[PDB]
Amino acid sequence: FLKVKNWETEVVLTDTLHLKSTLETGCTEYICMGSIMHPSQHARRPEDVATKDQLFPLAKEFIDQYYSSIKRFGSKAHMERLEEVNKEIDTTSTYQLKDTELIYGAKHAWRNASRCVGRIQWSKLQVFDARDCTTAHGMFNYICNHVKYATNKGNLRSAITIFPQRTDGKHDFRVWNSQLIRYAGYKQPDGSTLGDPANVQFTEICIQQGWKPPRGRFDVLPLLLQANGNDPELFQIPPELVLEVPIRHPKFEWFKDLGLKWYGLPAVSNMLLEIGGLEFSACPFSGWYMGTEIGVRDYCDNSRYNILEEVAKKMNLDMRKTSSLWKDQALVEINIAVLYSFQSDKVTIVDHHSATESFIKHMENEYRCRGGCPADWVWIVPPMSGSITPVFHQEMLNYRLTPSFEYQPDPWNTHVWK
Amino acid sequence: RFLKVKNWETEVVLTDTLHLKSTLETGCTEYICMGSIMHPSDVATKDQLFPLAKEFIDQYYSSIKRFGSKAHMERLEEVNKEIDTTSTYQLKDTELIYGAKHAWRNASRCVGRIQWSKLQVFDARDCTTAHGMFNYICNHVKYATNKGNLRSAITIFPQRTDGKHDFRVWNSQLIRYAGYKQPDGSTLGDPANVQFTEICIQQGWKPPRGRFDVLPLLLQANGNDPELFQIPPELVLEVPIRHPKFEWFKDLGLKWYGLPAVSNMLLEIGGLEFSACPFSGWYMGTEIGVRDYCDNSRYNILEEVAKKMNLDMRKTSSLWKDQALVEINIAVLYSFQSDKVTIVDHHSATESFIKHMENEYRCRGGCPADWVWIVPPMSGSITPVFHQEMLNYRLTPSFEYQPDPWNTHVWKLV
Ligand code: HEM
Ligand code: HEM
Ligand SMILES: CNCc1cncc(-c2cc(C)cc(N)n2)c1
Ligand SMILES: CNCc1cncc(-c2cc(C)cc(N)n2)c1
Ligand SMILES: C[C@H](O)[C@H](O)[C@H]1CNc2nc(N)[nH]c(=O)c2N1
Ligand SMILES: C[C@H](O)[C@H](O)[C@H]1CNc2nc(N)[nH]c(=O)c2N1
Ligand SMILES: [Zn+2]
Repeated sequence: FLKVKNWETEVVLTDTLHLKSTLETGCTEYICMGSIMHPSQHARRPEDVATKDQLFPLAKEFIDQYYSSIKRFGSKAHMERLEEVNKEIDTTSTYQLKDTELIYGAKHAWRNASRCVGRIQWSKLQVFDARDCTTAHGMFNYICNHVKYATNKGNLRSAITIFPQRTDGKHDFRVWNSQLIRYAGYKQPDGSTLGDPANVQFTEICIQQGWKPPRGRFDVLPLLLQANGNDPELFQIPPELVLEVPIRHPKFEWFKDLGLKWYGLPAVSNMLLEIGGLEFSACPFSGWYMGTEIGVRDYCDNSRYNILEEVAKKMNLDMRKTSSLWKDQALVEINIAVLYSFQSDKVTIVDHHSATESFIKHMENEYRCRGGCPADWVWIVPPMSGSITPVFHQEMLNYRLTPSFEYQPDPWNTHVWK
Repeated sequence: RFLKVKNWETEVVLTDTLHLKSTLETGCTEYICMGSIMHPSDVATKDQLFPLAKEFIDQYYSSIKRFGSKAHMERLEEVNKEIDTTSTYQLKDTELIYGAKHAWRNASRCVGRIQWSKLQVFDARDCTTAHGMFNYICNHVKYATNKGNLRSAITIFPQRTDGKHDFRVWNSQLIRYAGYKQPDGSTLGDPANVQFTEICIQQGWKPPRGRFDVLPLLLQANGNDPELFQIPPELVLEVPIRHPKFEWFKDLGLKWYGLPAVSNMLLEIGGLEFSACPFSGWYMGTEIGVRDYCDNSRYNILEEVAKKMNLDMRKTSSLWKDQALVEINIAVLYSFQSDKVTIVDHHSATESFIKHMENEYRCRGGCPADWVWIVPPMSGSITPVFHQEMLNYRLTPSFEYQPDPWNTHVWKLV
């Protein structure tokens, strides 16, 4: 029984949910790893096809949790499902989720995502079951439908598309893209980078796979889709599906001349969805942006588009010394522009003040009904204006509940080509 | 064993071996991280004190390349005799200085630790009365302030004995502004110091009842009732806050003091507890301009500044708070620099901490660091520390929090 305190409101919450955590955080009583990006390699089953005594306990735990969730623990259907999962594992070394279980699992993986400030929405998730998919062409179809549904002409809707779970580890479904929609990055002859430097390696793989790069600053990358462990295949997302927002400023009419844009749909496609010991290595999910993700990280990280210098110049700021806070001043204007632009174009976006306030409300809801809410302060606090958002002053407990979204190796590090 | 930390901006990877030398708890478990908890997770017996003391003496003599020396062994013998006969022991001056510097070096929440080895240590262990504490603190303030060219300093009062004779500075900082709750529910001055202001008034302080009243010192010697002292105003350097572009900013009437001097922590050195150990450095601008000025629970000036900026405050997505916050922090840095009062902006400070951290990994095997505290409260990811993975663990000597003295002091007069 742990208490968390909000140091602004003095609200104290009492956490009991953490008693159900399964995986190591990476911390010990002697060392905290809370700012380590990937602190733990503690997985719930070994790398590939578990034996029965390895997979069934995880399956039983999830089925138990699901039937508990619907007030049916020990019910006829609960005991049959256990027997059913038992026979499936006995005869196939794995088992297949029911549609209801898949949906429950996906929503709870989002609900359990301690790094996500958006989880007040967790039960409003549209789940696309793509477990019947067999080819990269089918994956492209599924992803196109996801993008179209989720974009919804700018009125974004949260969605996840779940491709067939891992079997032996050599037949993985993978979206090689880190997000469904991202811009290419190009190594320049002189040594600078054009476009998004984060995606230089992936872009080079696409180029080497036969993609014809237009070699601009905002080239939407093709999809690089791997089905059933085969070599990945390139697909161009129909551009009418890729909603983009030109970035302009409500006051600085020169801002539009910077030629900046961003896409409207944040769609993570490189993570692993773990449910009942089953691993869904291709499970692209999307919601809608918090403005700072684009305005602070995508635009202003030194290793990303790195636009602070360009914006500050146009603003006529004293960039000679750090103490003029010219980076801070330009940072704010950039984020004003990003929000103003999405809002002007009626593309769903949330500012970090509203998003963090919702997350506090979500925490209170979760403590009241669930007895806790795992939360990673290091990720929840926005990357600008931290302490003027409420989450900065909110103590959080971080712990790992299942089902979950997990990181996984980039496929080009593990894929043996054909 | 080794642990690697990565910087995700530079891809520099550093290897921590120093964490193996911790034996104090972080508060986390193997299954729960308490890294964002402010305060996670009665005097030492003879048995408890012996190994704490040995560990410190061992590390002191290792630091000076005299481990195993005759002086090392005689010092351990001598420390053991004092603990055996007196239930405590006395640090040598060299050990006190070393211990104070390393408590700073070990302060995982402190971004300014590149300066750790240039600490002026004032040994006040001969002090016996609150008047003597006031004298020591005045000298500390004067030395540290240095007419605006601030110098890091700590003054160390007698260690805890039986826990019934503690020396304590009741102030949370040596220099802080009073807060007064008004009958209408508003607060004049600093709302964070309302409770301590009330204690001062109760003890006889006659308050000016203004917005920036420097608080009196409330000083406790030898476990006696604390006593009030007015810091001589000529020793309190203050900076009126103005803005390089907004002429109206000075009309806000803002000022701050130049000397950040924490006075409510406990210094632990080799099992010894120095419950009064005020220390001071210089400010990072955001401490004042973001937290002191713009916390909703503090001076909370965002609204007023945004109004004078004619910002649209009807919607949060105008980012009017963010825009006002930057200008306030510009004003803070401009004002201190104009008055030649030492101050460091969060970009320079975090950059220096990264260099410090890397140096520490190189020469010491690591640098315990609390990312939640190291990352500045504004513009987080445009400072390098945001992208720096850090390991947090507790090394000793250390600065520790301790309960506020008014919650444990049992009063004596009448
Ligand atoms: C609906 C609006 C949503 C908002 C505003 C939101 C906000 C955020 C933000 C700002 C981050 C940090 C991303 C980064 O710093 O790189 C994040 C991370 C995350 N989100 Fe959400 N999110 C939303 C929806 C979703 C959905 C639908 C899912 C899954 C079904 C999800 C799962 C996650 C996970 C697993 C992470 C951390 C993993 C990672 O990206 O490294 N989120 N979210
Ligand atoms: C020399 C310039 C220094 C700078 C720029 C600096 C910077 C900072 C900052 C910005 C914080 C966070 C304060 C807060 O958010 O409340 C902090 C905390 C801390 N500093 Fe430093 N500091 C300096 C000197 C020192 C010195 C001389 C000591 C001790 C001898 C020290 C020990 C600590 C400790 C123990 C903490 C965490 C305790 C606490 O306040 O909660 N620092 N420092
Ligand atoms: C490693 N972080 C990956 C990443 C990068 N960009 C954006 C997001 C993201 C994802 C989702 C579902 C919503 C949102 N608002 N944002 C995640
Ligand atoms: C809980 N933290 C207390 C506090 C409050 N204000 C300022 C500081 C501080 C202290 C020191 C030595 C240096 C600095 N640059 N800042 C510490
Ligand atoms: C090292 C540090 O943990 C790393 O830079 C983290 C910090 N907090 C973050 N927070 C969010 N939301 N997203 C991130 O990518 C990061 N990066
Ligand atoms: C809840 C959270 O841990 C708390 O608000 C912390 C966050 N980080 C901080 N960081 C610094 N430097 N100073 C602080 O007071 C805090 N407060
Ligand atoms: Zn931890």
